[PDB]
Amino acid sequence: PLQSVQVFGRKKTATAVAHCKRGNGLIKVNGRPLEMIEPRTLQYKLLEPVLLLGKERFAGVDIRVRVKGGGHVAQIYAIRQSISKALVAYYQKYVDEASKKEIKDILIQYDRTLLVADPRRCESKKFGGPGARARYQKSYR
Amino acid sequence: TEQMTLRGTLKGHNGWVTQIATTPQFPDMILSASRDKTIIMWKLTRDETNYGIPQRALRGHSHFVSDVVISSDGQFALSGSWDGTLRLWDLTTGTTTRRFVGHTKDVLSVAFSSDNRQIVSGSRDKTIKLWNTLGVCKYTVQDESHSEWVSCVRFSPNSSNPIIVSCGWDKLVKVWNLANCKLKTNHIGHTGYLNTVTVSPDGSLCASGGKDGQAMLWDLNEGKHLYTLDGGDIINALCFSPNRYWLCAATGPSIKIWDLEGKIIVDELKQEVISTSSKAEPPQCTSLAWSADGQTLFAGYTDNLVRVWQVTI
Amino acid sequence: MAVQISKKRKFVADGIFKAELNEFLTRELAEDGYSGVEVRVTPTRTEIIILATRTQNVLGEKGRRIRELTAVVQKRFGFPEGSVELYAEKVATRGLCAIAQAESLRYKLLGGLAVRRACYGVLRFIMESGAKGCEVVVSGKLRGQRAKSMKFVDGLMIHSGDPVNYYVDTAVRHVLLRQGVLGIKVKIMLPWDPTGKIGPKKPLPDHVSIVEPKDEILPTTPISEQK
Amino acid sequence: GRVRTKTVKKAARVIIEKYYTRLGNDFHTNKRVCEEIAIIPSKKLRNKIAGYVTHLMKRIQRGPVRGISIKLQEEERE
Amino acid sequence: NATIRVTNLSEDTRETDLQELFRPFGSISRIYLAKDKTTGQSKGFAFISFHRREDAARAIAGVSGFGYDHLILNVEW
Amino acid sequence: GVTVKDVNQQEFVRALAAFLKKSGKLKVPEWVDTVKLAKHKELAPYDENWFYTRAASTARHLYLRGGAGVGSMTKIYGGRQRNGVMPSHFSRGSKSVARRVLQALEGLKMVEKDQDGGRKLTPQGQRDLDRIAGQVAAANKK
Amino acid sequence: IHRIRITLTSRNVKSLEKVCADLIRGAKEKNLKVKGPVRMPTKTLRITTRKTPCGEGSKTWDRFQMRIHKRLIDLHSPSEIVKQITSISIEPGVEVEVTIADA
RNA sequence: AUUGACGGAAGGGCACCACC
RNA sequence: ACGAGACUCUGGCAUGCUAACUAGUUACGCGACCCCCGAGCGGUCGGCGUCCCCCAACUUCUUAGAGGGACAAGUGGCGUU
Ligand SMILES: [Mg+2]
Ligand SMILES: [Mg+2]
Ligand SMILES: [Mg+2]
Ligand SMILES: [Mg+2]
Ligand SMILES: [Mg+2]
Repeated sequence: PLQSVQVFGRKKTATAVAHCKRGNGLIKVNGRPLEMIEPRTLQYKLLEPVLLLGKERFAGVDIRVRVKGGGHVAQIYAIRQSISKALVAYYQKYVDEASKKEIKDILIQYDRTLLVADPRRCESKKFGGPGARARYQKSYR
Repeated sequence: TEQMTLRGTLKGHNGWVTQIATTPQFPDMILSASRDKTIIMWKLTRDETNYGIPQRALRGHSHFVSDVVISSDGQFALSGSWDGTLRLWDLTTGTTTRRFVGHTKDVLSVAFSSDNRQIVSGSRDKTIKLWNTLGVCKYTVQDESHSEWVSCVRFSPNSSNPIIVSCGWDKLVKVWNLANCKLKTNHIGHTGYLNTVTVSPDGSLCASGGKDGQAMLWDLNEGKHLYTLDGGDIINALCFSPNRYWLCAATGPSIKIWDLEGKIIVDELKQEVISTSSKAEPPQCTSLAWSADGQTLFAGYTDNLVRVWQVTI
Repeated sequence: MAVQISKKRKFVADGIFKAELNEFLTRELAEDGYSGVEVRVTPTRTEIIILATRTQNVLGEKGRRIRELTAVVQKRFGFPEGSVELYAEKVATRGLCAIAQAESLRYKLLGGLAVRRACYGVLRFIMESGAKGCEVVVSGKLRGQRAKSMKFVDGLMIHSGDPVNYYVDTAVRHVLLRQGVLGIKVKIMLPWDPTGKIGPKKPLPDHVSIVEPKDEILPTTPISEQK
Repeated sequence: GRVRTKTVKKAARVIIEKYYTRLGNDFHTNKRVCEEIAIIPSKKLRNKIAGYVTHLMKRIQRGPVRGISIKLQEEERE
Repeated sequence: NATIRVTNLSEDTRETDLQELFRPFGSISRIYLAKDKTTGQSKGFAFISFHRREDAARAIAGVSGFGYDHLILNVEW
Repeated sequence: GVTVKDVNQQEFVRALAAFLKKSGKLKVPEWVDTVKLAKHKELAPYDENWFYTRAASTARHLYLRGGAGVGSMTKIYGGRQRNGVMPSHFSRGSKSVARRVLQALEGLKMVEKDQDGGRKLTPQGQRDLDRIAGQVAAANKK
Repeated sequence: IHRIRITLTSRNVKSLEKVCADLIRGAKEKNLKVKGPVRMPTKTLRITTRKTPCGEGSKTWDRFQMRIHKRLIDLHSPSEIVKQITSISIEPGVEVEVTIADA
C-alpha cells in the first residue's frame, strides 16, 4: 500500500516536486488542475507528457506537484520535468523495467529536457558594466 | 562435437559488466553487476527476439558495482561497490535491507558462506573483514594480511576444513582458516597481480589468475601445486563448472575452457568480427558464470553486453 | 544579559579588537622583536600571548613592563580587573618570520649601517635559517634625492595562486630617516615539513612525489608453506 | 585547450617507468593505482596524470615511445 | 638520556623553583642553571636530568606552555 | 464536488462580484467614485462597480493563504509606478480601500479576525465561495 | 534533566567540525540522546570597496568577504554532565553558547 | 661588433577594450 | 626556476552516507467546506496536532559537511600515426 515515489525537476531556480502514488488518473499542481496553470499560452508544454504517453499510462496513478522558486516559465518547465521523471521512476520501481524503457525512449526521443535538467544558471555581474559580459560605454577625447 | 555457440546477447547496460551471478533455485533469472552503478535482475525469456529482458534494476551504490552474489535460497543478493559499502538486497521488493559500512576504501569483492550465516569481503585498503547477516563487522584480519589490495575472496563449499581463499595484487594466494581467522597456507607462485580466485564445486581444487596470463591450480587439502595453464592475455575472471570437469577463463577478448583431465583447450570462444578497421582492441570479457544445470555460460563484456554461450553435443 | 549583539557585529568587533591590539603592540614593542599576538579565551582569565624574539625586555624589569601593558590593555578595552593576563613567548625560529626580520632590518637601518650590507646580512640569515627563498625590497631615497628601489632575491619565490597564502609570509615596514622615509618589504618562502611547526604541512599542489618501488625479486617455480 | 602540461607528462612518465607492471589500459584502475603510489595533492591533477598514463599505455603496446625506458627492452631479442 | 632543555626562563627563577616544579613528577638527579658569568641570574636556559628517561618523557608534554612567571616556557629534549 | 481552486479564477472573481452586488448587504464608502486605488495609478477605475470586484478578489485571496492584513493586502494589490523621467519602482496599494473592503466583508459575516493577527475566512465564507465556484464550474460545462 | 542546546559558531569549517566531533563522541560515550549537528545557513558578510586610495584608475573593485558557520547540538541530560562533556580543548576560532532550556 | 628603441621597411601570430 | 597551468572560491550532479520543531515531506487523527441516491483509502486546506517523548516514520524537496564524479576517458576520421 506504500506504492509512492517523490521525484523532482528543476529549471533555473525553480524546483517542482511531483509525488506519484497509486490512484485513479488525477494530476494536480499546487492543488489546481493541470489545465488551469496560469501561463495558458504555454499550456501544451504542461500537457506534453500526457499527450505523448497517452492516458492509460497515467490512469493508474495519482500525481500531485508542488512547485516553488523561479518565474512562471521556469515553473512550468519544472512541472513538465517533474511529472515525466515521476512517472518514469514509478514505472521503474513498481511495474517493470521494459515499460520504463519504452516510456523513457518516447519522452527522450521527443525532448531530452523531460528527464535531464538544464544546467544553465545566471552569471555573476562584474564591476565594469551593467551585467555579466556587457561593459559601460567608453569615451575618447 | 561438444563445442559451444553464441545463443544471443543481453543488452541494457551502460558500463562494463564486472560480475554475473546465478542460483540453482531460479533457473530463469541471473544477476549482472556493472559500472553504470546499477545491478540488473534479468528474466530469461528464451525467444527469437531477445534471449533476456531487464526485469528489475537496483540503484543503491554511488560508484561502480564490483561484485554481486545470490544467496542459497535465491532471495537475498549481496553486492559490493567502489564507494566502500556492501548492500544486502531483497530481490522481491528490489530494495536493500542492510548496508555494511565498515570498509574505508573500494570493495573489490564479496562472498557468501554455503549456509549464508557469515559473509566476507575484500577491498583496496588491504584488509579482509568478516561480517554477519545482521550488519556488524565481526572480525577484521590485519596480521600477515596482503601487502597490497585484495581482489577476490571466496569461501569453500565443503564441510571439512571450512576455509577462506583469497588473492591480491601482491602476487600471493592466502588460505585462511575460518574457525580462528588465522592464516594457514601461503602460496607464492604467481608473477603478476591476481584478479580472481575460484574454488571447485567438489571442494578439492582452487584456481588463480591475473596479469601474467597464466592460471595456477592449487590443492586445498595439502596446499600443493598441481600444474599451471597458460592463457593468451590477462585473466580477468575464472569460473569452474558444476556438472563437468572444466575450468573456464576470460583471457583478454576470448574465453578459454581448459579441461582438467587431458589438460587441453576444448574450445576458445571468440566474439564475431566487428570494427573491421584494425585501429582498436576488441572488448574484453570481464566475468563468467555457469548455470546450475551447466548448459549455459554467461559472459560479461566491455561493450556493455552480456553474451550467452550454449554448449552443444 | 542586557547586552546582546548579532553574530555579524560580534565577529567583526572581535576582529577589530584583535587588529587594534596588534597595532598597539606593534607600535609599543617594535624594538623588542614583536612578531604577533594570539588571544586565548579561558573560563577564569583572558590570556594575551605575545610572540617576541627578545621576550625579556617585553617582560621588562622584574615584570614591570608586562604589568604596565596589562594595565593599559585592561583600561582601554574595558575588561574586568584581574581578568586579563599577558604572557610572552619566544618565537621558535626567527629566520622564518618576515615581521621579525623586517623589524631587524629596520633597526639595523636606524643605527648607522649601509643599506646594502644590512639587506645582504638579513638575506643571508634568512637563507641560512632554512628558507627556500627570500626577497627583500628597500625603496626610498637611497642614493641622493631621486628615489629608487633595490631588491635582493635568493632562491624560490612563488607569487600567484592560493599557495602564496600559506607558503609565503610578508611584512611591510617604514624607517623614518633624516632625509625621508624608507619602505622595507620582506617576504620569505617557508620550507615544506610534514607534522612540523617550521612551515606548512600540505605540499605544493603541483609537486608530485612518486614513492620508490620496493625491490621485487621474482619467483621461479611455485612454492607454498604450510604454517 | 586540452594540452597537458610538463608536470602531468613528466609525472606520468616517471609513474610508468617505475610501475609499468601495475597499469593497464583502464582509466579508473590507473587512477586508483596512481592515487596509491604517488602523493598527488589534488584530484584534478590525479585525473589528468591518470589520463595521460592511460593514453601512454595505449602506445606502449604499439612500440617503444621516445622518452620511456622500461624492462620491455629486454624482451626485444629480435 | 633524560635530556630536558627548559627555555624562556625568568630572572627570578633559581634552582629551587625548577626543583619544586618538576618534583610532582618524581625525583631529580642534576639541575643545571645556565647562570650569567660574574652576574647572578639565568641566561634563559636550563638543563635537567630527571634520573629516569620515562617520567621526563611524561613531563615534557606536561609543563609545556603553562605561562610560568608571565613567560610561556618551551621544554624540549 | 467543486472548490475554488478547481475553476478559472478570473471568471470566479466576476461571478463572486456579481453575487456580492446582487445581495445588497455589502457596505460601500461614500468616496468610491472619487479615489484612485493606489498612489501609482493615473485615473480612477474604469468600472463603476469596482468595489464589489475588489471585495470578491480579496475574498478569494483570503480563501487561499488566509491570515492576512491591510499591509499584505496592499502588497498584493500594489503594482509599478512610473516616476516621469526617473525609473519605475514597485509601490503598494492604498490602505483605506483595503481596510474598508475587509471591514465590509467582516460585516457580511464572511471574514473574521484571526487569532495570531490578521483576517481569515469564516465557515460561511468558505461555504459561499465554494457554492459560487460550483456555479461557475457548472455554467462552464454547457 | 533539561533540554540543553549548545550553539557553536566559527569562521572556519575544519576546527568547527572537529570540535563538533569531539562533543558528539564524548556525549555518545556517556549514553546521551544526542540530536546531532544541525547546520544553519552560513552567513556571508560582503564588503565591496574601491581598490584605489585616491580616485584615479580603471575603476576596479575589491570584494572582501567573511563566512560565518553555525552548528547546533541538543543534549537531554543533567547540567553537571554537560559541564564535563564540554571543557575539552576548544579550538581558538570556535565560540560556544550553552542555552539551558531557558534564556 | 653587441644589446635596446625606432623605420611614413619586409614577413608571421593574437584580441568583439579590433574587424567581419 | 618565476609567470601560464596547477591552486582557492563559485555553478551544475548524487532517491548513495551524516543528520535536523530555528527546514520540511509523507502517513495518521481532529476540524471546516463542497458534491451524494446513503455515497468515498473522494477533493481543497501555508487549518490544528503527533516535542508531555512515542501517543508516526523519514530526509525526496531545504540546509551543509565528508567523500564520489570528467580524464579528451570510449568509438570513428585527420595529423609526421
Ligand atoms: Mg541584465
Ligand atoms: Mg607557478
Ligand atoms: Mg593561475
Ligand atoms: Mg501586484
Ligand atoms: Mg560592426
